[PDB]
Amino acid sequence: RRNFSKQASEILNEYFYSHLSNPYPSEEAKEELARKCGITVSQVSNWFGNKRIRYKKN
Amino acid sequence: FYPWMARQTYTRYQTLELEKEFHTNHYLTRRRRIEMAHALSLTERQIKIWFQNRRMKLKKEI
DNA sequence: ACGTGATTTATGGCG
DNA sequence: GTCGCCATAAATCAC
Repeated sequence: RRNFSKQASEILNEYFYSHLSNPYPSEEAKEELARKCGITVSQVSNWFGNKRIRYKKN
Repeated sequence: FYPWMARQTYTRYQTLELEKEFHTNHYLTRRRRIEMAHALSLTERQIKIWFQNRRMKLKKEI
């Protein structure tokens, strides 16, 4: 398992911090970032799931 | 400020037993779950949910 | 070891 | 009604 490309982590962070009042990317905006970042929509889901909870925990 | 801002792990034997069963059938009748439940010291609800998750896990292979 | 991506138990409510 | 799906929350697991 790898730790993501920086550009991919560039994108994910960008998104999350932008829409912070509702950090829940529409089901289609998931393929957008999954395409942008190169990862899977699944990995995007994991990311926001992880980011979201670890975010309140810090 | 934002609103959106604010579990037990099963044993090796329990998982194996659930995996086996799933391997025979993806869906479990209420009687079958009541059985399995007593068989593994888990609830009927826990068995139900374990199978719901296992299906969503298998589906995540499409 | 540890950070971070992934997986496992549980819930709610929608269809 | 009656039942599974499915997006998430949280806790763990594990490269």
